[PDB]
Amino acid sequence: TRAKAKTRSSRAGLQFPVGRVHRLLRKGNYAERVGAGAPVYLAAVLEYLTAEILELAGNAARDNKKTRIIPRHLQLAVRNDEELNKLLGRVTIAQGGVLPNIQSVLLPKK
Amino acid sequence: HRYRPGTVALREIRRYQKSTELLIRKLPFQRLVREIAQDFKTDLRFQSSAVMALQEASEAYLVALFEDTNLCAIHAKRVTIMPKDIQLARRIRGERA
Amino acid sequence: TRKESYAIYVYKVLKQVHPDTGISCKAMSIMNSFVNDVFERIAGEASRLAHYNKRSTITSREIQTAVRLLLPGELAKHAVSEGTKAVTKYTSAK
Amino acid sequence: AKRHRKVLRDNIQGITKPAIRRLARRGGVKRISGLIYEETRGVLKVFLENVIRDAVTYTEHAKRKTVTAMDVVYALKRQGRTLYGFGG
Amino acid sequence: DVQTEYYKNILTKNYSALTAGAKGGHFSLLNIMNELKKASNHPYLFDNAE
DNA sequence: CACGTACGCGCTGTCCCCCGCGTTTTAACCGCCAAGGGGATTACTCCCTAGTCTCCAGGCACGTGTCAGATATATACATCC
Repeated sequence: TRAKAKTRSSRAGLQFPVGRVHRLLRKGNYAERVGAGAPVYLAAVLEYLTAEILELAGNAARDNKKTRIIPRHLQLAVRNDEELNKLLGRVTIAQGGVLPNIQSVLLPKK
Repeated sequence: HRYRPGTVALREIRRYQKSTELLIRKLPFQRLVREIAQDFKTDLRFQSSAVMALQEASEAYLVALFEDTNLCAIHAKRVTIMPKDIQLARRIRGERA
Repeated sequence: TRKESYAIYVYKVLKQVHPDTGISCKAMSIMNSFVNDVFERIAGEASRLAHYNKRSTITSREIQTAVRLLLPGELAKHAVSEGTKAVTKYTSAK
Repeated sequence: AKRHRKVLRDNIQGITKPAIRRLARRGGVKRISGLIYEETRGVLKVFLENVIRDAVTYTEHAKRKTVTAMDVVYALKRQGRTLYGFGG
Repeated sequence: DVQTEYYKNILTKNYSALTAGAKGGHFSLLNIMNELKKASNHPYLFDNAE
């Protein structure tokens, strides 16, 4: 009566793999015991962070008339959001560039 | 028709902050990486992605250093960056400390 | 060689938040590195939390405190909410 | 009117002007402008609320109401401001 | 009645109800017996109670 | 490499605000209750839950054929000189 092998990610209503997070926690040399709800909770947290950055990157691609997310859109999405900017302030994104910012002293006269 | 000194620099500032290409040529950077690597040991092979990752690391580090240097120069009531601005920024970051 | 990554899961998350927007390979590698980095940070913080409290197990409380410590501000409290509801559904089910 | 509240709110002014002057004398500062002290109080408040928030999170992981010194040590350690003399 | 409801709020700790209409809401329930003695003396000893 | 001009730097004035000093206040500090709760250990008991093992099945990865939308021509009707 092995009913259809119901996965843990579908039980938790997540898209990120719960069992794979459990395997990486068990083999990652963190503790010799791992609870049942910890991979569910960690997969949900990783899914939420991925969804937030992907939504802002899709918005950044939409404002640049693009239908395909490039690293520049990810860099703009990370740096223009201040909570993500202080989450990944010590993080380099390759082929991302910088925010367009000119100091007001360097602006000309009028 | 000659241009005022400063509007061309502002045009390059607005241009190079938009595009994300590497501003250093590939072959001099590969030669510099190999020359720097060969004193630690001889006979070092390099993957292309390793030199590329070193290149974007150098890009990000030096661009952030020139932002801090420009802030130091603006704080000193100047628009021209100087080596004293560079050594001031590195110290407050802790590199010269 | 079967090389492990988080490709299809990030792709289906992208299709959830933007059903008509694609993604490139370099952006996918950046997203994979981000997920691995955040997983490593939260797991290391939870391992340290278990070590300081003389606990040999890692439960949802250690991961919750790791999210509250590492993720800054309001991002933490929504992430804590999203995870907490999921554990509730999984208990209802397993 | 003898009415006043029990809880005091101006304790950020409890970090007095000569205390900040002594701090700058230890820092090697010769001359101090008059607007320094409010900025120093704000910076101290921001740093203290960051460290205390992390220490309170470390305390309530342990299901405790008392903030021990080891929680403060761990809170300083996570931000890269590790402190010696209290870890043991 | 105010003393009775303050005694009931302290003895059966009711931080949300003890806050109520206070804008700050900074109530300390450490030293429970001291707060019970204050409630037995006068409700105006507590903040935002008059 | 040549030109040219903008800005870094030196000098001078000026005024203003910070420093030094004297005097007065005031709260930090040390030493005291007064009882009560929080928390660190030591020892003990119990039970739930996560590791371990075996077996199996479908999710993921790869490869491939097709398929509907986007792009580029082939030919026919309307029209200017």
